[PDB]
Amino acid sequence: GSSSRRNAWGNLSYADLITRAIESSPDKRLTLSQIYEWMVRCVPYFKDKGDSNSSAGWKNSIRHNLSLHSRFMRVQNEGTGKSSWWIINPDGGKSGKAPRRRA
Repeated sequence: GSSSRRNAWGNLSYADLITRAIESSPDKRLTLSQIYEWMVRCVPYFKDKGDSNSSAGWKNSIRHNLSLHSRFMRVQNEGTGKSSWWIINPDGGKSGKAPRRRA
């Protein structure tokens, strides 16, 4: 039957795993590369996928999960680089591309 309770370590979904890494980060915004490593640090799933091609594999799927609802939001660099950071949307938090000060 359906799993009402799940192991919050191994039975995590892809979105959860991204979150796991992102929450274990400094500013909650990380590139997919740094999410990947931050994940491998604590994740059970991407340990295996860390060694295998499933890294540059399930990472492709992970981005689809970053398109779920509005559960995640994507942040760009303020200028110190031209790369994107990725976060789970808590409210806005990092204010990435969010016009707070319109004046």
